[PDB]
Amino acid sequence: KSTALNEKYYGLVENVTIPASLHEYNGKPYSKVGNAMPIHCATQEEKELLSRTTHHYCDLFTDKLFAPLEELVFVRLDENKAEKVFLNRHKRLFLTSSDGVVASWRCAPTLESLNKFMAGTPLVGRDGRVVSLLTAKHGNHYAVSHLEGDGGYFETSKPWEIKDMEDGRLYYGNKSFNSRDELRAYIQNLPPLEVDSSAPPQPILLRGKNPRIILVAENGRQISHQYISSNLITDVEYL
Amino acid sequence: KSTALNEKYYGLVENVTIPASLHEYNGKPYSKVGNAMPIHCATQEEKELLSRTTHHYCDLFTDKLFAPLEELVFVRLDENKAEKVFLNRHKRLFLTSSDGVVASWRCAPTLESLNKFMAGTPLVGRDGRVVSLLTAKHGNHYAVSHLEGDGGYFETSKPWEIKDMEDGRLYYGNKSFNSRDELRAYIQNLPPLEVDSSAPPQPILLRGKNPRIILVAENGRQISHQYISSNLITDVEYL
Repeated sequence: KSTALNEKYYGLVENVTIPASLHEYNGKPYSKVGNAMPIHCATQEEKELLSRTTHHYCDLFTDKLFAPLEELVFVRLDENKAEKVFLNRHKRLFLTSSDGVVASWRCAPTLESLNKFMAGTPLVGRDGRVVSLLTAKHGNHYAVSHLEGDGGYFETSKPWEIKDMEDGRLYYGNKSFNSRDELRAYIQNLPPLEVDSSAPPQPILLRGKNPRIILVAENGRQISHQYISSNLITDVEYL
Repeated sequence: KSTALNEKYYGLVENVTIPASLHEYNGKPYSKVGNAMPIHCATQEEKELLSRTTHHYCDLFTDKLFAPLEELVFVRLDENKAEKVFLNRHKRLFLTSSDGVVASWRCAPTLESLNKFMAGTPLVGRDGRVVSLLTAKHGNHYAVSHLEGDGGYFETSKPWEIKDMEDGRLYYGNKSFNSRDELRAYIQNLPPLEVDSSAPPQPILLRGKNPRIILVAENGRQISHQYISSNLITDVEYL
């Protein structure tokens, strides 16, 4: 029934009827809308089928595009009520996902709520069409995964590795180093970059003051290295 | 002598002495500071050596880190004069470069000047240490290539391909399509992703209202696909 786990609803509550069904994975509840659901709530066998028809959204499976994301959304509380909230495009949460085909990332806008929503809780726009489902949060800030904003994906079956950086340290591939000399010595002695179906690329998120996304080959050679914003919230809880 | 090509200097001109040497490539002038220079001003034989010791800056070779970038810089006009300007972190130019080792990009902050500076013109901070050299410009806005702002690089010997998008088209790898069905059919029938030293990855910048960076394999399979901001100025002139 309820997608909000708290009994007393907070915020601006309006009478909006938004369908959802309730499910469970790994001891945590989640909701679906038809076949649409968060990727992190899917078993591997589910991902292997849902990945073949979905549109590419970070941490969401859906066979049809979601409706457009505007200035506000309604977040489902229960069968008959929803919370009306503004979208915040200034405060962004960094989402990651993998479905066995693509490893996606997104600098997602957020909404702030004192309610405790489960994964997969649907959000609708003014006309009642589903615009997104909830995925991850930090504190009271919930990401809104959609097709706007900075984001991307890597073509690989490997899941993300999520790591933390140290100030002043240097990073290449899977490794970190005290100095450029140590880093360059390592690079020089690696075999040449190679990628194939038995050697899929590994995506890495490095969190910290100067955060990075790295794509590294099975043999240790870098494929890509990117600097992302220190303002992104990368300490996130997948619901 | 002069790194500004106009005879009458505009702006706030101060007595600051900044060393530089004058050079020419393909009939266009450029300046160096010691061994430091813009990548786009180097011959292939020069790149092949300079690439082996340089630090990673988009479109700049330097064996030593540049000094920190703060709120303002002085841009060399001639042997004894420089223009005092503010750094603008709101208006960003998108830079690309390749040195045969890495294909880099950067969302660079800018400075505005009515003077016409050549490529490689040095910029210094309050203490006179070189902070960057000029690379590209759009209008009166010059990029400041440095270690700040979003950016990255791909490990490859290929140079960038720079393309313009068309309304209504979908993009995968090297190709564009009028419908999702045709795009998905194309992907399904490519050989599996493969990369090696005789099949290096190809970086592509797609410019337009919904711009992209795509890294594609020699055989046409994607390695990565990312969405970047339509506010980035991607129409730039390498000086």
